[PDB]
Parts: sequence; structure tokens; C-alpha cells
Amino acid sequence: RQWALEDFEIGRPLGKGKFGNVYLAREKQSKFILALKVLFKAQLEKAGVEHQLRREVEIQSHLRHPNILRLYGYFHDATRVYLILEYAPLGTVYRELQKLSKFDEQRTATYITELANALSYCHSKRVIHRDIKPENLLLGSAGELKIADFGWTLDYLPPEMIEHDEKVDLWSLGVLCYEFLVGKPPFEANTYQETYKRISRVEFTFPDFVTEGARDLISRLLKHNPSQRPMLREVLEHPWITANSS
Ligand SMILES: Cc1cc(NC(=O)c2cccc(C(F)(F)F)c2)ccc1Oc1ncccc1-c1ccncn1
Repeated sequence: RQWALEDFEIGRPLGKGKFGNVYLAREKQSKFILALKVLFKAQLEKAGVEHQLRREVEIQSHLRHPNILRLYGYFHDATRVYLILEYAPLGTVYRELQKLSKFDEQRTATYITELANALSYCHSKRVIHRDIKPENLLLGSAGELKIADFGWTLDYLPPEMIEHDEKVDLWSLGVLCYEFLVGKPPFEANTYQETYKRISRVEFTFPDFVTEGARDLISRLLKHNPSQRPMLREVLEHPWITANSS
């Protein structure tokens, strides 16, 4: 597949991202709407992530789940690098959260399900993320979660990763479920030093409205020791999840 800028019509900007802007785009050849991201070699090289881009781009190129933002392909030219992505209309979970303040059990439980489902999928292919934050979570037309973290902020980093295998993403689901119901990440502090401290000591408390079913599931996810964290299956089978998911 030989792709090229000339193969798309560029529409409105879709905001800025680390290392380049994303644009709404339509394939002249297909009329198909999607998202185009432009990255600059110079900025990628400068700061050492040019190896990650290929590494993840390659891996991300083989994932196929309704809850994983798809990458139909990539290409470059002399100075820039282009990623062709699926277009998620409803924005980022991070935006919806600060708009709504927080999510109720139904919304949370349904997102966690979708998240656990994509992660289950990724596991069978030995694919882990190592950093799942709300701003990298996009929403489709039916409001379904779409992970756009070409996996392969200390707020969403597990202890073993700041002091690992696929146990990391369980800790990820733990942080997210909390942030969704409560409106903020569990180890969030005023200093970056105390956040590091809170994460390592795994100390968080729940606001009175968070239910027991939710506390159980989160308390089992946020374990300092990774082997003690449940498995995706257990999560998707959790009583709280099952009773509140769409
Ligand atoms: C979320 C996202 C992540 C990447 N991520 C990378 O390109 C990337 C991944 C891994 C590593 C790196 C490295 F290393 F260069 F830093 C970069 C690229 C495009 C992305 O989508 C958007 N971003 C900003 C605004 C809007 C969207 C969007 C897309 C589709 N529909 C609706 N909105």
C-alpha cells in the first residue's frame, strides 16, 4: 500500500497532540472519513522517540477491536510522518469527565468492560500498554470507548513502573474506574513528590458515595504487588461490573 498526502482531503483541525496536529480527513479514493496526524521527524528525533513510533505503529497496525482506535496505516515524506487513524466523533473521555464532573456506575462499569475487553484481546497477542490515561481514550458514535494508546504522567503509573508485564494494565483499570466515579485520579497530590509517595504506598481513600462493589473491585486492582491483582476475566466477571454494565 503506497499512501500519500495527495490521497486525502484535509478538513478542520482536531486539536493538538504530543508531537503534531490531528486533522479530520477524507480519502479521495474512498470518500471515507478518518483522522490524520502529522508528526515531524525533527521533533521526534530530537527527543528520542523515533524508535517508539515505529515500534508502536507496527504493533498498533495489527490490533483489531471495536474498542481500540484503529490505525489503517502510516507513511512519511522527507520531514513529516503521517498516521491514518479511525475518526472518533465524540471526543476524549477526559473531556467528557470534566464536563460531567464524574461518571455514574453504569457508565463506569460499561467503560471498564470495554477497556477490559480490548486489554483481554491485546493479551492474547502479548500486547500490553504501560500507561492508559483518559486523554488518550476516545469516544465513537455510539459512545463506545476506543483506546488510542499505541502502547507497547505519574498519575496513571503503577508502582513497579516508577520505583513488569501485563499486570500493569490491571492497575490501569483500577485508576480509571476510580477517576470515573470520583472525578479524579486516586493518588493525585499537590506535589509531584507526594503523588510518587502515595502511589508507592498505594494510599487512597474513597468519598462516601462510592459503593462497596466499586471499592472491592478498585481495592483489588490497586495492589502494590502485581501478581495479586486479578485477571481481566475476573474483572469482566466482577459482581459490580456485571450488575452495572450496559
Ligand atoms: C489520541 C491520539 C494519540 C496519537 N498518538 C500518537 O501519534 C503517538 C502514539 C505513540 C507514541 C507517539 C510518540 F512517540 F511519537 F510520542 C505518538 C495520535 C493521534 C491521536 O488522536 C488524537 N490526538 C489529538 C487530538 C485528537 C485525536 C483524534 C483522532 C481520531 N478521531 C478523533 N480525535
